[PDB]
Amino acid sequence: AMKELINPALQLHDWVEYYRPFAANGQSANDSQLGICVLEPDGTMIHAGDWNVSFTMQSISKVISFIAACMSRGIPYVLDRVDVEPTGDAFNSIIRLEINKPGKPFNPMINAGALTIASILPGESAYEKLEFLYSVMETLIGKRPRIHEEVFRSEWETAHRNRALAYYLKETNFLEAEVEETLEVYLKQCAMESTTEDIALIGLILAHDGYHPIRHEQVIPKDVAKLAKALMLTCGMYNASGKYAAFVGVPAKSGVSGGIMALVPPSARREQPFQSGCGIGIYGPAIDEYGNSLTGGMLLKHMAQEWELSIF
Amino acid sequence: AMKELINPALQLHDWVEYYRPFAANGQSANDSQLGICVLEPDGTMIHAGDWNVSFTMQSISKVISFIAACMSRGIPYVLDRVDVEPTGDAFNSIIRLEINKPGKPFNPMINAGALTIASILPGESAYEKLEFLYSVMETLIGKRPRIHEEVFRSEWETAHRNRALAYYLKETNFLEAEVEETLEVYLKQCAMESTTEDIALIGLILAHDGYHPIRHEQVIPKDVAKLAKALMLTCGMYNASGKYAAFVGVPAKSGVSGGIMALVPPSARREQPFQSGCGIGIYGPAIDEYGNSLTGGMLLKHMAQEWELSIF
Repeated sequence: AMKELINPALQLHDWVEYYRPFAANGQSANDSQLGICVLEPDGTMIHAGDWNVSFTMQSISKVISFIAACMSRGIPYVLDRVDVEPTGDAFNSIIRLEINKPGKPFNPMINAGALTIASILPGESAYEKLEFLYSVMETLIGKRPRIHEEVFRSEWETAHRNRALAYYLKETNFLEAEVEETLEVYLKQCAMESTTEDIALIGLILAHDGYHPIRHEQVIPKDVAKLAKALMLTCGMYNASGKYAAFVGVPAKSGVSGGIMALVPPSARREQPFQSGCGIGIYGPAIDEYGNSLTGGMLLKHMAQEWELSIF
Repeated sequence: AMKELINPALQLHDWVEYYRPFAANGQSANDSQLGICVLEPDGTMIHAGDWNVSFTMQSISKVISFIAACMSRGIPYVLDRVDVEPTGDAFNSIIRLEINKPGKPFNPMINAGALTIASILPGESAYEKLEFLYSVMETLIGKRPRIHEEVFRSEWETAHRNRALAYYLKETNFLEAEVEETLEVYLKQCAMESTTEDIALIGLILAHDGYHPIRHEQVIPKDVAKLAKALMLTCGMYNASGKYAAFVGVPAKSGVSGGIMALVPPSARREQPFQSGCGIGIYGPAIDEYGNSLTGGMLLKHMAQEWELSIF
C-alpha cells in the first residue's frame, strides 16, 4: 500500500499524523489535509496521507513553464526578459517593477517573472502557448494535464493583483504578448491538476538533471534542469527561501493551493535513505504568510533533518 | 611548484592568464592581480597567479564572525537578532532597516546583519570580542591573524555608511553593544589579512562540515558549518547570489577587496577532480557593481562549469 513501483514509509505515516494538526495555524486563502509521495530512480515509491488527492499546481507550474520557455527560446533569450535574483519581497509584489529600472522582473518564480515567462512561450495565441506547455508536461508525467476549469474561472474573475503586474510589465516592455493572452496562459497553467505523485515524478527528473529514470530518456536539457533547481533553491519559496535553504536545504517549490515539489540530488540524501536521490511531492492546503504550505513545510523540514537531505 | 601540501594546475594557470585582462571592466575603489588556491582533504593544494599575495578579508570575515557568534551564543540566540533571508538589495543598503518593522537585519552577510553579529560576539569591549574572534580564526588557519593597521585606519575615518547602519540598528535595538565599539570590531575583522591559501583552508573546513581534514578534529560544530554554507549560497554574493547559484553553483563569499572564498562538498564535484571536495581561495582586486571580484568571479564560474562543481 504505502510502498510500490510506477522504515521510511512508516516514519512518513507517523509524521503526517503528527503534523496534520498544525494546519489550524495556517489558512487556505479542507485545511487539515496532508499528503506526501517520495519517488526513487528505480520506481520505488512511498506515500502517506492525502497523497492521491488532486489539487491545482498553482505556482509549481512556474517551474515547468520556465523550463518550457528555456527549451523553446534558449536560456539567453529568457535571461534577457527575466533575471534569477531573489527579491526579498512577497511572491505577488509589484514594487521592483517600478523601482528597479528598466523594470525587468527579478526572477521567474515570483508572479511578475512567471507572467513574463508565460508571455514568451512559443505560440501566436494563448491556445498555442498552452499546447506547447502541455506537450512538455506530457513528456514529464506521461499524460496531458487536466485543467480544473472551476478554479480557472474563479481565479480569472478575481486576478486583479496579477493583472496589475501584467499591465505594468506590458508598460515596461517585459511581456512578449498581449496582457489578456498572457493572463490566460498563466492562470491556465496554475489550474493544471496534479497529485503528490505527479510532482514527485517531476522532482525526480530534475534531481537527475533532466533524465527521466522511468523512461530512460533525457527529457529536459541538463543545463536547463540545473537552472530550474537553482531557482527553486533561491526563489522557490519566495521570501522564505533563505529559511528553507538554512533549515531544510533541499530545492523546493510551493503553490498557494498547498502543494510543494522538492527534490534531492544523488548522494545528497545520506548513504542510507534515498542514496540515489528522489523526487518529493507534498500537499497541505493550509498556507502561511509567505504562501507556503504550513504543515507541508513542517513535514519537509522534518524529513530533511531526520534523513539528512540538505545539499549543504 | 603549483601543486603541494599545506591538468588542474595547468588549467588554472591557463585560466588565470586568460581572465586576468578582464579586470579593466571593474575597479578596486595591482588592479589586475588574479590568484587562486584549491585545497583538498589530503592536504594537496594547487595554485596559480597571485595566490600568495596578502589582502584584507573584508566581508569574507563575516562568515567567520557569524560562525564565532553561533559557537559562543548558540544558533537560537543569533537567529533572534538576525534573519537568514536575501534582501535583493546592495550589501550596504539601509532601506529595510526602516521599511521592514521592527527592523531586524535580513541576514548576516549584508553589512547590517554583520554589524549585529559583531555586537553579539562575547565580550564587554571591542578588544574582548575581537580576542574571541581571533581565537576562533586561529583554530581554523592555525595561526593568530594579522591586522592591516593602515587599512583599518582608513576604513575607520571614512566608514560613514556603516556608522549610519550601526546607529540605525542601535535605534531599533538590534545591536547588543555600543556603536563605536561595534564599528571597531567590524572594521578590525574586515582588516584581518590572508592569502588565497588561508581562505581556501577555511573553505575546505566548511566543505567538510566543520571538520579540519588536516588536523583531524571538529573545529566548528557541524550544524554551524552547514548554516554558514547555506548563507554563503543564498546571501554570500549579495544581489548577485541568484546569478552565482544559477551559473556557478557552489557556496561562495566575497569581500570588496577582491577576495572570494568558495567550497565544494564531497561528491558534489563530479567523479574527478576533487571528488572528496575542496576549499577555494580567489583574489581579484577589480570588483563589479555588486562588490564582487570581476575576474575572480569569471574564474570561479569557468572552474565550476568546466569541472561540474555545481551542487544542484
